[PDB]
Amino acid sequence: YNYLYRLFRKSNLKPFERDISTEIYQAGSTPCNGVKGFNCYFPLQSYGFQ
Amino acid sequence: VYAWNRKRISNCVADYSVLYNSASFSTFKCYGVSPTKLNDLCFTNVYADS
Amino acid sequence: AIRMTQSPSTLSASVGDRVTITCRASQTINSWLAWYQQKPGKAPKLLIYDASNLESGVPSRFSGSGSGTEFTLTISSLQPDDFATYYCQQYESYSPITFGQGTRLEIK
Amino acid sequence: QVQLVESGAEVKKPGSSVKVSCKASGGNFNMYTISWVRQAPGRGLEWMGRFIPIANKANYAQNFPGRVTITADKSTSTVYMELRSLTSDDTAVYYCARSGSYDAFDVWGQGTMVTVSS
Repeated sequence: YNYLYRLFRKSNLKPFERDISTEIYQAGSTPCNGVKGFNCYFPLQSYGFQ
Repeated sequence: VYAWNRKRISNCVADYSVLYNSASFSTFKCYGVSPTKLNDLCFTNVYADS
Repeated sequence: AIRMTQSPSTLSASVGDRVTITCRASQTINSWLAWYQQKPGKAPKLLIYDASNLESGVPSRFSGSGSGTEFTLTISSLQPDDFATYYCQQYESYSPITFGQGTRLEIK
Repeated sequence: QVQLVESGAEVKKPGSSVKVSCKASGGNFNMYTISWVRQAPGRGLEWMGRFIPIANKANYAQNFPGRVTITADKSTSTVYMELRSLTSDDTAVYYCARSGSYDAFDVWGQGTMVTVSS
């Protein structure tokens, strides 16, 4: 699980741009305030290679 | 569950955001498409297996 | 389940000498191997990771080498503070992680 | 400076169950995995299981089929490891280790002494 890919972002990356922000992505109207839950998703998702 | 009801939905406008922010749905896992992008796409048919 | 074997299990040496510890694996675990140091009554602390790197804060006298199936931990200048039990991890398969049998270093 | 604090010493009877805790303080809890390592007296370290916060999954050692069930509360960054069917051979210090950055147990908890006897 050391390899993580970003799954949610506001806008597509510009060419050759690194964004390593792990702030919770707000997918709904209600603010998340740094707490993941309903309409609040952690942007990074692991692969889990076996 | 062994006799799950299947309903075919077509020829209509689906407000997926309204359905999303309607109640306390314990799971909204969308595979193959982000939930927020659903209003930007068109589907030939929608099957509602309940 | 990958089995880890250490050699020697018990070793004795004096201050300032050279100490070599061999921890041999059963399967090819590439270079995924960590060396620890557990003084009695204390939680083990990381010394070597990836079988060659040095953990931050660890004295430079600790050096690790080896890859594949046989690895080696070597201390350039043994110190009185460096007498404890050293284990080797095999973080190449997480089902289950197997530590070493324990290499206790004693004052000669 | 990430610090891991566990629960107090636990004394149980054979055939019962125990559940220790590991409070993760500092850093990001959603990326580093917490692994439980036990050490019986007079014996080397032994690995029990791993909790994977990023994938919300829990793994257990092959030598412990169904004996270990690991859960955690991501809101409070506290990891709970449950061991079932305690016996006389399960008297060991149950450390929790953070396999951070390079998959190595860089940060170790203080360790709780779990004693199983009559």
